[PDB]
Amino acid sequence: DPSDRLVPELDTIVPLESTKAYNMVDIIHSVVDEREFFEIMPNYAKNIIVGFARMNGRTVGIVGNQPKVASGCLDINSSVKGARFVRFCDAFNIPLITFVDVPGFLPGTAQEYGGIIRHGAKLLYAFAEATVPKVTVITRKAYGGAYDVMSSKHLCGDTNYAWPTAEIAVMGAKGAVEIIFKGHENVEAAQAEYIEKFANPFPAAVRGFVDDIIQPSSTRARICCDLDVLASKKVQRPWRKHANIPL
Amino acid sequence: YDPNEKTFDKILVANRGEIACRVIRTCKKMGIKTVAIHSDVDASSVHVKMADEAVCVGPAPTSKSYLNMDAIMEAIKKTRAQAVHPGYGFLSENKEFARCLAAEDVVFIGPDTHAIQAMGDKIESKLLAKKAEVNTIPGFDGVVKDAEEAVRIAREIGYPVMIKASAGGGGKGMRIAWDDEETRDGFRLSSQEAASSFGDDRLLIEKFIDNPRHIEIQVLGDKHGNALWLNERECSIQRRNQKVVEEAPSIFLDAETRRAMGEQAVALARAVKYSSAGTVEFLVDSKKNFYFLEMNTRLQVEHPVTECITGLDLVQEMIRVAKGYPLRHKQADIRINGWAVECRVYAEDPYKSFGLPSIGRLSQYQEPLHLPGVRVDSGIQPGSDISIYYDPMISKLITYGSDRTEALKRMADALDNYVIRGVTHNIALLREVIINSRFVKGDISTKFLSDVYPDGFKGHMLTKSEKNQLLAIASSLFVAFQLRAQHFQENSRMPVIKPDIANWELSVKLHDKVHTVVASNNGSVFSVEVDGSKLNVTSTWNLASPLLSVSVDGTQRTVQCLSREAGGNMSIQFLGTVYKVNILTRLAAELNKFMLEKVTEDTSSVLRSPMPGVVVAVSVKPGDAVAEGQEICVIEAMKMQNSMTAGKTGTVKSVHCQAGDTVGEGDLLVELE
Amino acid sequence: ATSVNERIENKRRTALLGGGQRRIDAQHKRGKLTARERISLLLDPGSFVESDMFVEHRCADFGMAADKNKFPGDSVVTGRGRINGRLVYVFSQDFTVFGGSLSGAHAQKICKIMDQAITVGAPVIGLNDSGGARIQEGVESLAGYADIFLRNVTASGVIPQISLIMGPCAGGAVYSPALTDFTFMVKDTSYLFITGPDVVKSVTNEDVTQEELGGAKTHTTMSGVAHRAFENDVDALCNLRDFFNYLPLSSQDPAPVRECH
Ligand SMILES: CCC(=O)SCCNC(=O)CCNC(=O)[C@H](O)C(C)(C)COP(=O)(O)OP(=O)(O)OC[C@H]1O[C@@H](n2cnc3c(N)ncnc32)[C@H](O)[C@@H]1OP(=O)(O)O
Ligand SMILES: Nc1ncnc2c1ncn2[C@@H]1O[C@H](COP(=O)(O)OP(=O)(O)OP(=O)(O)O)[C@@H](O)[C@H]1O
Ligand SMILES: *C(=O)CCCC[C@@H]1SC[C@@H]2NC(=O)N[C@@H]21
Ligand SMILES: [Mg+2]
Repeated sequence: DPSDRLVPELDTIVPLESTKAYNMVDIIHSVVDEREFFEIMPNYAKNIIVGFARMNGRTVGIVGNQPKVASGCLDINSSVKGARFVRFCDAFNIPLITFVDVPGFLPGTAQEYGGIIRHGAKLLYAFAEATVPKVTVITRKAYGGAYDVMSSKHLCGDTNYAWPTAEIAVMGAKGAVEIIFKGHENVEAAQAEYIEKFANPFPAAVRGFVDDIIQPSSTRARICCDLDVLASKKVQRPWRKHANIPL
Repeated sequence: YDPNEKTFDKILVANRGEIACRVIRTCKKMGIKTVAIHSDVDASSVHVKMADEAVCVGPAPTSKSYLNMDAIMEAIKKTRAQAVHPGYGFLSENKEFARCLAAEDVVFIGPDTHAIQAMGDKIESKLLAKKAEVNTIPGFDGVVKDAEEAVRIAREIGYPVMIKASAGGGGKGMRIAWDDEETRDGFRLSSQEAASSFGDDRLLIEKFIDNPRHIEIQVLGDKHGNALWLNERECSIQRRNQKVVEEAPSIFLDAETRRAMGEQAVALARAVKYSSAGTVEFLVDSKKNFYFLEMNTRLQVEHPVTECITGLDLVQEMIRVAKGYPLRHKQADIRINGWAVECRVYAEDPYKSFGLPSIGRLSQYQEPLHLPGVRVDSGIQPGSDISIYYDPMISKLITYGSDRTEALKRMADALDNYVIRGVTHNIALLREVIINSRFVKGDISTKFLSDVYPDGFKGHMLTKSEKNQLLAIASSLFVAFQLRAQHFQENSRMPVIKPDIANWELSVKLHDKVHTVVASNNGSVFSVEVDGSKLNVTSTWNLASPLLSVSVDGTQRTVQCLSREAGGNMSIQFLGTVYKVNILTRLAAELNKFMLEKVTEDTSSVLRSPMPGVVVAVSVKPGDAVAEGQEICVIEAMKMQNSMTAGKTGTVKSVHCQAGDTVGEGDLLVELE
Repeated sequence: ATSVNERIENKRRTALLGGGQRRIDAQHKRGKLTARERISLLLDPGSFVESDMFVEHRCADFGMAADKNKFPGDSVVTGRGRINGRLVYVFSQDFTVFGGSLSGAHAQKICKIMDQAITVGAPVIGLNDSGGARIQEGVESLAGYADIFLRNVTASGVIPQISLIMGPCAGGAVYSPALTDFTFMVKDTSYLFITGPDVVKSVTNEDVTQEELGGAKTHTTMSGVAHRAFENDVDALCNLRDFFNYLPLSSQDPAPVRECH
């Protein structure tokens, strides 16, 4: 399986409308070698996908959001499921690849009463603690603290990419517009301007928060090249017996 | 292809799919700016990107996207294109579209309105054909009004009776009555759905031809009163009265009968005063007697197969004729060159009624362009999806050769090297058709699939030698995968020592039989003993390529490995048909005998909604005979609508949840058993 | 004659008063102190040394380039001090300035003191009162949160980190307290929730008040997020000093030993 194999089938996989969903497993299968993917916990916390694949013959751990289930929202179960897999992959020198399409964290009274804060902190911890190479591709959505907990550039990530359909924002257009303009009574034009300016991957690009806005066809090739270079990555951290996981 | 002659500056293509791509390609090769139309869904189709300019026309459904006439008028208004080409279907056979475009300034590539109206209804068509001194199918002039009149007419027109519906298409309102009671009740029922189907409420009772061969004649005309016949074509292998495999020359027809049919077609075209490309369809019995039946006032779908034997670009001729120039070729310039055969690749399952339309998205798609004598017409690319709003057409595969056998061999090779992953196609049925003994001999008819597969398409029945070759290839592939699994990189801390196993003893379960296989490797060559029969399989063993070429005992074969599992299951496409095999090691096969075969409850009835939100709509209703794998009750979310599907197969028990249901992390939903 | 001397005094007087006297009074009517009062109560008398006092936020969108939208210090007070003679680094979030919402400069100051603390080997105490990320600021609010999270994770197991929620903390402001070693809340005035009750009603269609969604009682009796709750701010800070007296000053140090009777 050549490392520079193109995947044109991904050029239109993300629907134009933000209301329709897609299967991230199709993206994973297209990107990886021989379309072979060993999924971990395939029937539990299905709004996140974790598994083992191979890129250019090298074992890679893959974590991604599943827009089919819960629209990709993070919750307690998905947070723990992703966190333990990421920690294992870090502990045994396995590169991580992340596919990001996340609207935020699942709301509700049950999530708060169950301690969603602790488990979201678990996933954020696991991603920030990793010293193995990390590659991230944002497909459609990255809103709020969720965007930060999905291996952003700012958690000492290595390479971050955005598809042309990606969008990075503090929060949704409606809430941002209603909170910026409390008493403007011109929500139409304000929302139009906000979605024209900040509903696209350019605000994160101009600040350098993503390396490039890549075409979806080149994804696999790009990733392979990165995994060739970051194979010798070494970082140094302060000494400690161990750390305090938010468990 | 001389660009010196003045030609239309811009043509709007009012179509979609493979024909739009074809006309855009032939316009680009002729140095003409092209403008394409599309719906919202087909915003990234091949023809849109290949065309110079694109115009969105409407929503997804065809009734508001490509059948929306005023949208086409406004599109041509802004685009100010000189001409419009309708391809086939859609608006190619609508008088009022042609009239309204020709009113202001727009020239139409095709026939005139009066010609379409004349050959638009079967009554006038048959009347003028009789006036055109050509052979016509026996029958009663006019349309019968009462069943008593129909059964009275059936007495003197032959005991076999057939009923057809006036106008329309797609083989609707058509069937056969054999008895007087059959005649009367069939006429009553046909009158019953006459209004529902087309609304003409006009029916035809006449004689049914037994063992018919459908033979097409390609006629070309201009505005200077010149008509030519471009040989013939044979379109007989049909299911649901729709052609799938068709051949440029017909072995049945000799020179004299072909000349007679061509002259009759030219005379009919002159009588109707045709001034473009068209096709005239005849039915031929076993006695070389041809009866006229309808002619198409548009480009034919199977036109490319007759271009290879003649070397003429039909769309180029249509464009030049619409410009006004006369034909540059005489009847002596029309000749048969070689042979040509072409098949239609659909997105349908050939194991159900010889094809049932299916939907999906193409994950992988590769066409066999590199093979000799192969041409592909398709508007499909990797990532395209087969919707429910359009024809399930995927591709048209054309092959040409010096004679029939070479064309058939090239077509079989092309079908073996053609990669489609994401949907289900009918390539198995096509490759069975092209290698059938009757088809090779040529004793075919419109009832080919009805009697060749009386019980329906069952797949490919493979002989003992083919079964041995398939088992050998599967075993060699299994061993090659196992051997590739052992090739790590050097560790220098814990060295890896490869196992010294020399012979692999395998148990291979195929269909309902278990075979014992002994496989040995000698580098790039595998010696495989299947039940005491020795075979030698050699290949490059590239396990990542979708197509694998192997050689079994000198016989070259091309197979695909669609699926593979650690448990031994593997699906391999061999000779165009997908076989499922289970390969285990001998020890694992022995141990498998202790595994209790488990029953499946198969009562998934508690599938929940993902989000604790509310419902937005209900897709289905209790008891709608929907099984599994389709929308039941879609959900709304903070952003994304949840395409909630069904559970187990069967008939939906009940749907209770209504739009706007406040749910606490999940929702009881569709129930099956 | 130069006016560069009265500019410093004017900016100092603006910095101490924060978001204005009216907002100080509004904070007081809710039963809450200010950030500087909290710092004064927490630390030893006359030991607080402030850093980044004059820092101003560098956002220039949605009309925040105006003078009226500029507050020196920018909604956080950071520095170092002594508790019973032992060094500590501290930040307190000012709810008066833009609702304590985090911006580029807010995160910059917090990251600065955290870096100093990990360099010398002293703990960090954070008094949290923040409305989330500054919406008008943009994506660099997310960047500041991510920087703070990265420094929280890096320092874990190196220096102790204490969090005390003093007011309503929402949005992404709930993950830094979760990543620290210990977390305390104040009853009836402190909250912790990712999503507010209004959005929950929009989504879950469940009528829940802020107190019963993210209150101190919820997080100390049925959630497992907070470790203890205190009656008011004064009691909370006295208990915080008492608790801080227990911990080793760094992971390189042994467990503290005090005189015993
Ligand atoms: C990273 C993830 C995110 O972006 S979360 C963003 C949403 N955060 C929220 O707190 C929701 C909106 N805020 C509120 O509902 C309440 O003000 C909160 C902060 C929860 C506490 O309630 P309460 O004690 O009544 O405060 P308040 O209504 O008096 O408001 C005072 C001023 O504070 C401001 N504020 C608060 N948060 C932000 C913020 N993230 N961005 C910008 N401004 C914020 C408010 O604008 C408000 O302004 P004003 O002085 O009332 O005119
Ligand atoms: N009179 C007939 N006797 C026997 N078979 C017939 C007869 N008329 C039609 N058929 C069968 O039906 C096929 C086409 O039927 P028909 O002309 O009704 O279909 P259609 O949908 O109008 O087709 P077209 O694409 O030519 O407009 C023929 O190729 C033949 O197989
Ligand atoms: C779609 O989800 C619009 C974005 C709203 C984000 C919601 S609200 C605040 C919570 N914080 C977060 O990261 N997701 C939640
Ligand atoms: Mg017909």
